[PDB]
Amino acid sequence: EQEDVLAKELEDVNKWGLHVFRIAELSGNRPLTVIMHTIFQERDLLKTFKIPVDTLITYLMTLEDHYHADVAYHNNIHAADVVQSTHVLLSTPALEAVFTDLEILAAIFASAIHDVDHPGVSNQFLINTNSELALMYNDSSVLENHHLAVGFKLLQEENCDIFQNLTKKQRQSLRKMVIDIVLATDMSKHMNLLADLKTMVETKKVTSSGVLLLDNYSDRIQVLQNMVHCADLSNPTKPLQLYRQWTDRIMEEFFRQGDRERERGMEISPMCDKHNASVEKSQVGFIDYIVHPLWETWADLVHPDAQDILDTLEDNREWYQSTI
Amino acid sequence: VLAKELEDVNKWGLHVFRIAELSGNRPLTVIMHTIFQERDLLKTFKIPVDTLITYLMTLEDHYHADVAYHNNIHAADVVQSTHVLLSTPALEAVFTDLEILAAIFASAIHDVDHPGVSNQFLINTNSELALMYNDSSVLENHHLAVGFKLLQEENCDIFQNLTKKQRQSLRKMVIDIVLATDMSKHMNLLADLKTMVETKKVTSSGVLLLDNYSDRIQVLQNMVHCADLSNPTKPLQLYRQWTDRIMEEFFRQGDRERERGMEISPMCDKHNASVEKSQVGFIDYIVHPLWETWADLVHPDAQDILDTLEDNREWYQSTIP
Ligand SMILES: COc1ccc(/C=C2/C(=O)Oc3cc(O)ccc32)cc1OC
Ligand SMILES: COc1ccc(/C=C2/C(=O)Oc3cc(O)ccc32)cc1OC
Ligand SMILES: [Mg+2]
Ligand SMILES: [Mg+2]
Ligand SMILES: [Zn+2]
Ligand SMILES: [Zn+2]
Repeated sequence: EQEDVLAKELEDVNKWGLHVFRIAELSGNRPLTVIMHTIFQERDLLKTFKIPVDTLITYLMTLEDHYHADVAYHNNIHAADVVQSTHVLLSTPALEAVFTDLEILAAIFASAIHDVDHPGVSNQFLINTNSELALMYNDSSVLENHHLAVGFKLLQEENCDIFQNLTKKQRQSLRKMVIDIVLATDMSKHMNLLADLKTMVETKKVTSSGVLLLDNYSDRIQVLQNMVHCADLSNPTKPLQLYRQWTDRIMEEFFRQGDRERERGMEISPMCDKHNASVEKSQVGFIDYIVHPLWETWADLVHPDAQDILDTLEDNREWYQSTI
Repeated sequence: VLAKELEDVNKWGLHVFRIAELSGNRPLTVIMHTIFQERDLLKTFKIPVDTLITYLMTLEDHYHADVAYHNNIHAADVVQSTHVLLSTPALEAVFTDLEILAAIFASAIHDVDHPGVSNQFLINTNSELALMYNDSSVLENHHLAVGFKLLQEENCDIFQNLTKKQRQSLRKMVIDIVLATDMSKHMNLLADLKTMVETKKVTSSGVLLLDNYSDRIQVLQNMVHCADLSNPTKPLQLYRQWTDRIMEEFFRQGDRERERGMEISPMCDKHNASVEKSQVGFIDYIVHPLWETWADLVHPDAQDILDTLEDNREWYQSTIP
């Protein structure tokens, strides 16, 4: 039976390299709903926060609807992938019992909404084309502000407030953490976020059990920011058959943006020129300048928990390099 | 009959409330149309005059008339005040006609569509505004968005004949200025103004020396921040009306914060407020440290302004028995 196979694939929810694309097929193009549902059951979040199962499904279905299914990369499959990757990074041994159930809920919820209603074009495109989104948000983290606004607003639809039984202060603390995390997914913050993570690794403090010692909001939210940031940039760390399909999708989306940029007489953004692009050189540069400096720093923070993930990234980089 | 009050449009202490009544409740439209014919900005940026009027009229309409303080009069006052802190001798042709243009247009839009309540109120009440802007500079983001949005209505693009890079540069500066009017950034903004003063570099003749952009934009941020917090530096009859209007607006919020069960915001409880102690605390802890630093930066220049401030503070303290 179809849902017998889907249920078997959901046994891998705690594993890096989950067949997220097959789960999309087997779930009827609802990877975000079923992976979020599975993760919430796995972490026992429905009982902890008194989330009615029908409210959760209704919100997750409405949230998945607002991801564009005609956008090749930034869609509900990407959201489900980031949710599940964050869920795995949360289970790393070096972070056992570090985070409260509320912080875990915030990081997973942030991963679910982090790209909702993504139109398939970059912030800079939205700025340069004087979009209504750029006009609303004053050219600052335009997409990321929009993902948050949409993600929270959908909680107000009929039977959609999954946080209805959190206390006032739990509400206020979660909303702030979700905002801080999603705003950190803006790539213009990557360099400063990585520099902060480098500083933390160099001054890393650990408890008598081997668990990372987080002392204040500034350190705890910064780790959660980089965790979701790593999950957002985790495609080159996955098994190659998954990585390659992510590369096909982002190039599909980029090339579309370049066709609109050229039609408009604009300068074509890097990697968006389908007449001058090297898919393979772009992935090597993506790994060398962005993904590997980030994941190698994260692996130091949780050493040695992320050695396999770092090994896969370096193998995949070697493979893409060899195709040139 | 209004035009001779407007002859004062260059002095600290413009009788802006008079101009408001003489203009038919249009102080912003007439004070901007005067400051634009005075700095000759309609030529330099080829602004057709009917287009400028059309924008200012639509801008002024989007300030709420039933809001006691954050209305068009306060906007007209901050425009005119920035306009004079722009004619200070130490800062004279250290800003482009475009940078001048940003600081004035920013002052004009810096509170547009203000509902008369604080950011913290909008956050704590799950308002549509706070939901849109993720609890960060909720009002100021909205002031900018409305101010730019109105440029796109019929015959309102007063920046139509700027070049492409000029429009991008003006937009960036206006955004940086208005976002800096958020009071939650006051302490950071003042420490940076002190730092610029601590290792200031002047010529010796008057003018101050800024080189890059991060410090030239900080000056107009603090400048519009000063003009925003310039009520206690104006003559006492003007200051006292501003005090009546802000406490009126605060008391309405405090009422709506009690018909809700919220913690009453500071100075908003009409049954536990000392209007006079609040003004003295406002001066001691916010207005005077800011204007001392501005007057140091522009030494002397703003000594009449700093004098009037400490006069007004002494008087308000004398109203406390
Ligand atoms: C699977 O490959 C990819 C997956 C995602 C992205 C997305 C990127 C994005 O949205 O903005 C970027 C900006 C940059 O400066 C570099 C990469 C990206 C880029 C990828 O490859 C280039
Ligand atoms: C003329 O007096 C005033 C004029 C304006 C304001 C406005 C203020 C505002 O919007 O947020 C504030 C926060 C503070 O911590 C102190 C003052 C203000 C306050 C005034 O007096 C308190
Ligand atoms: Mg994103
Ligand atoms: Mg304001
Ligand atoms: Zn993403
Ligand atoms: Zn103001």
